[PDB]
Amino acid sequence: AVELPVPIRFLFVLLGPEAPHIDYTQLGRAAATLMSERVFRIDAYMAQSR
Amino acid sequence: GHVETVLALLEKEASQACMTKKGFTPLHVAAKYGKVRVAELLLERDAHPNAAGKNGLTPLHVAVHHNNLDIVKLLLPRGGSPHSPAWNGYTPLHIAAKQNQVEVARSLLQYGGSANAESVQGVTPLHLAAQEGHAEMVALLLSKQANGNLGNKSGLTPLHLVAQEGHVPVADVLIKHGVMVDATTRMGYTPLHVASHYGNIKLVKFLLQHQADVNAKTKLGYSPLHQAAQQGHTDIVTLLLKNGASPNEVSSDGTTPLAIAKRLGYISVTDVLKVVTDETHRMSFPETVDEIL
Amino acid sequence: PGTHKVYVELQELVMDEKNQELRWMEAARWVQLEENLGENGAWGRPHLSHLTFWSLLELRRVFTKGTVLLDLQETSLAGVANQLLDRFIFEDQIRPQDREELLRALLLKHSHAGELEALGGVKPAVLTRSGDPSQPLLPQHSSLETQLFCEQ
Repeated sequence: AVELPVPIRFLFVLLGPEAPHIDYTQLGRAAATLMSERVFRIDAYMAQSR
Repeated sequence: GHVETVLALLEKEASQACMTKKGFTPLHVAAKYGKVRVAELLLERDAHPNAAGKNGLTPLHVAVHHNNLDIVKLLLPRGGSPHSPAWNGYTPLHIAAKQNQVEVARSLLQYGGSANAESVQGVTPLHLAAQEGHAEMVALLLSKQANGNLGNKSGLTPLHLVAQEGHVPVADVLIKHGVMVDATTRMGYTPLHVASHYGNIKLVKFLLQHQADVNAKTKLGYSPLHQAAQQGHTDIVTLLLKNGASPNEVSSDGTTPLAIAKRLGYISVTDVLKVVTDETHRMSFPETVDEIL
Repeated sequence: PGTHKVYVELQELVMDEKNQELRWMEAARWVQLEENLGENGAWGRPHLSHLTFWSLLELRRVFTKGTVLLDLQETSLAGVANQLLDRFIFEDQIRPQDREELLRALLLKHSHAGELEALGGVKPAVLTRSGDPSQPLLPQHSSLETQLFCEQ
């Protein structure tokens, strides 16, 4: 899925129907920005539950 | 492994007490190369199972070191002692615990091997098993009266050696046994100090989940957060701050976890510790084990 | 043979205060006269061996049903322990489930007075079905010979 020679660790899958106030491009941007945050990155690496 | 040649030589007054330059009897050579028929024939006719040279290595030492279970299972009933120390004080159970030879260790323990036998620097087989990350070996030793709270000459516990290398499953076994999480060395280093020093964030999380002192100080006043900042581990710095680390406590040397970051020029550690630290040449190193056989 | 004099050593299965680990520590020695080992690790003055009535009674009781391995062709304690534990079983003195623990205990480290200072001391112990040391349940009696010959 990634053309880069960087290995994949995390997968984010956000699928759904068309609903008001739901922009899936913006939802993916929010998920990616959260993944890029330092504290959430470390916490996701050390997470053992949801 | 020429049994007939060995028998013919022995009938003509071949001396098994002859030793090589390394210090090996013919029983040593059989134990090194796994020749169980030769070792059986030598031990049958006047062979000392606990013969050693200048290094103090016995045939049991070289059988365990080369992982010859059949030689180990043959030397033990005939006199191969589990309590034979090498030059560095290592027993045959020291070598098995380091090399993850569980079946050899069970035979060594069954014939009276001691899991708390100490090297010249206070290192036990539990120290070597925990440092090498052998969870099954540690559990075996801990069921044979191994002391998980015992420290070496520098006070390092098996949990300290787990912290240096970073094996979560071994620390799980040790903590379930009853090992003190906040054990201190001679200079006051806790396993949280060592895990933060060596960049093992998974064990830092494990230790903090088991009530480790995030603001513990050594005799020189160094926090687990000064070790992470001194060694440049930005993610340990983040995880320690989020678990209650203080960015303003100072050490006896007069440094704060940030001044140290600025001193060795760690931009990432300085950037994170700069946000949490308010406005206002000695390096701390945990003790280590230099033992090797 | 013999008939002149011998050296007899008595060792008791105990646990140390350092690691709480079972081991063998010598308690007394005999060269025609008994010397007992103190808590500090120094032997007491030699004395003529006096015995208790219960000790001789129970020694006779266990000797009448004892396992005598005579002219045994072994040269190491491991082989001697193996042979005796096998005869204990052949004569219904110890069940076969006890062999592993008894061989582990009999072949433990046989420490002496020189190693007593390195350990934290010696206290009485009892072997358990596993092989973990256990603090005796009956009221432990302090040694008479230690009291009257080693407190110096």
